[PDB]
Amino acid sequence: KYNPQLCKIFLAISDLIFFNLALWFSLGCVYFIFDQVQRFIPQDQLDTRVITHFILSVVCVGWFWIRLRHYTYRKPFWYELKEIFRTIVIFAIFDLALIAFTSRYVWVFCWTFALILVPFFRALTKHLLNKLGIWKKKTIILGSGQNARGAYSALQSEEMMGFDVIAFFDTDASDAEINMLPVIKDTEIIWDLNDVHYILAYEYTELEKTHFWLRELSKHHCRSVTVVPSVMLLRIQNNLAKRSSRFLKRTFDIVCSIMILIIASPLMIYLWYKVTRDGGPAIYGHQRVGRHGKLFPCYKFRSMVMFIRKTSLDELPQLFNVLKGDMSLVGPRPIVSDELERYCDDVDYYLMAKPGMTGLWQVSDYDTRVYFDSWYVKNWTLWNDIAILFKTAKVVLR
Amino acid sequence: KYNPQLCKIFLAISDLIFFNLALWFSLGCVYFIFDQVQRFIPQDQLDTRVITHFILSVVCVGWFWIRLRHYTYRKPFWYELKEIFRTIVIFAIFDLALIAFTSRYVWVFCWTFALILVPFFRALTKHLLNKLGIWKKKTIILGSGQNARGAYSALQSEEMMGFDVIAFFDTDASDAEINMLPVIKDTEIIWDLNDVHYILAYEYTELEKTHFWLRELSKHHCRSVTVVPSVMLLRIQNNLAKRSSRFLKRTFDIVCSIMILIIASPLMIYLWYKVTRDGGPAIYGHQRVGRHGKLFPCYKFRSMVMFIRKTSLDELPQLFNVLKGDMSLVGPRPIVSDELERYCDDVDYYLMAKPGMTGLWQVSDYDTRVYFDSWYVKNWTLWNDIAILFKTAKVVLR
Repeated sequence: KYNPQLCKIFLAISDLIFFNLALWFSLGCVYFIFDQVQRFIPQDQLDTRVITHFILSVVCVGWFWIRLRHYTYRKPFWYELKEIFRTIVIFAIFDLALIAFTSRYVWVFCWTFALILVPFFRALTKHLLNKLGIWKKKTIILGSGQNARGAYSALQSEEMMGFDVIAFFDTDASDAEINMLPVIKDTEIIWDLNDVHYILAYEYTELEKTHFWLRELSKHHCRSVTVVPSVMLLRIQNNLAKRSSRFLKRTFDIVCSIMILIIASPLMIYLWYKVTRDGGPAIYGHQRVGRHGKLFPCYKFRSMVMFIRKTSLDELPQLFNVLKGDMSLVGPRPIVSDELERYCDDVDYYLMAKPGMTGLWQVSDYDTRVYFDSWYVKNWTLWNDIAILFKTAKVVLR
Repeated sequence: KYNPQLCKIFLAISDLIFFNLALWFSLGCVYFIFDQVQRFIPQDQLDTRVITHFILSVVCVGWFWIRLRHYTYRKPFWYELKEIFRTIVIFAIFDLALIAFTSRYVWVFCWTFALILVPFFRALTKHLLNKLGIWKKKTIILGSGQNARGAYSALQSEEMMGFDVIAFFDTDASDAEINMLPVIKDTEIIWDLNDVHYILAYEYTELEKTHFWLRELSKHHCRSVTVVPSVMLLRIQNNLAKRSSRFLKRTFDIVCSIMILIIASPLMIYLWYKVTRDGGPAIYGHQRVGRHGKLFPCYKFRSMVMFIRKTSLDELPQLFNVLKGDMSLVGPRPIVSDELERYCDDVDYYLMAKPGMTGLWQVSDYDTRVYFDSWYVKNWTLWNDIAILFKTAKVVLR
């Protein structure tokens, strides 16, 4: 039932309408709290101002349609969110330049509103549109090994893109069921299926096959093609080796930890009162390996004798720890010194960054955790920290 | 004697000074031809306007320093030049918008001046620094096969980059001289050399070695690293399959052919008068394979009985061909139908695009020409057309 043009039209309508609604909400709040905007913006400005905003609005959708191509190619939720935030803050810079060259409060209100609402309302409209069933588009995976099934699992890791993997294909598939999906070996089925999207996930040793398929989908002019690997210049950015990144992470850690301490102090104090009925220290320090291999006392709610565990509140006192600098909010899970050997050659990756209360594996065996922590350390960004923190809050809620 | 800090400082100073000098030149020309700018821009504007320009200027260098990194990483002259034009035209949108919310002639004059002068004067500055010996930085190549020597030759293809290859390295090198350069097999020489840049050019079958070297340059913290190959998403853009690109190429071809006709009509008419002394057609049509395999009469100056060839003027009448659509300026060299077989599986690539007066191989055996033409067809851009046309004019001059 997949329908691309209706999706694009609805998404553009949502973008324009809600981008205008941000400024209208700013106007309404200013009127409700101050009662006079003619005080602030005289009347003859309005139309002029608003039409300028209209122009900006269409420019925004233009930058999202013909340059960033949000309406023809699909990205995960978080990459979309980061790109949209960068675009909209750059647009806020544009409008600040326009206004300064001609109010701060109305500008801040409108654009904070926009940042909050445009992605959330895009999510709402795409969810309703998925409920309408023209969002999910049918896809065929090529490959019958671990790479294909892992990519399939990655696709189900976030349904909001709408890739419905309907069937697999591999001329030499050992099984008939991959992840309980039908397997196609005679390619005539594939070509008779032609709005069918394709995902190439052949393994490295079969990469040559992909090259053949790289030609195949070109011959019948199939534009919906995507390949996921198992004179070019790739710059691997070791972000954790930058002093500016470390200082920014320290500042963000301090601010967020202080804020959440302010938020959750009553609950922690109530837990203190309830636990201290036995007469002992409700908070204990356990030795763990931290940054550079440094041994630190992690502070935790006491769980044993001289409900919290199910709710996972026992990790709350670590914020005091974060107040001193031993760990961040986002990072590898703390482990004992005996568990260090299981990292093997990745030990250096485990010791390069401060540990975190939450990490990639917490929200996504021991080797899987080690690989996820190493990937987080190698590809650390502040955006990744925000995403992992939001996912951790989501997990806590569910 | 290589010096990065002096080069960066000089390049920034040149960029800023000449960006301001563009506006000063616009002011001077407007004054010389009009005699009154107070007519146009009153006096109290000047300082305000100029300081805004000053701000824009530093913004420009900022956008070239911390975002585009033109001062720490080296790019080919044409990629640099295209990126600089894109930056300047985006800034043109900026400044035209800034003026709109508050003259067309002065703005156009000033920033055509900037567009012409900033790249050319930056080139003059880096050539002067090359004469001063702080531009060429010493580089070590890794690899002893065809890929290493090919990357070496492609590096000498643009000496303005500033990469002086001083020695090779390969533990298993068969020879002692690669391109007559010294070869190292004990890496202790390389680590004793440590401002030494590195170029990894190991072949695909030895790619594993590069991975080891990928670690090696990491452990000694050598940040001057570069690799040239012999979940990622690579979108191969077949530009020639786009109707908009084809129409743009048609319009550009028409305009450029018309202007070349306007410029070169006296020379062509004179050569007509000189050749027609024998009483025959100075212009002849030779059958050649064109777009889609279409056979077309290519127009050429007559060279045989019933100086021009040395000067290569005999290819001038093909402009008339370009006027009808069988020829472009930039494209594969026209060949006879017997030469088609030598393209082999690449024949389809030879037939997809209109033949041009000049091509990539003309300015850069038969197989090399076929590969260059196929690469041009696959990776065609209007910027590539401009670069090849400029290189062809350069070749004609030399």
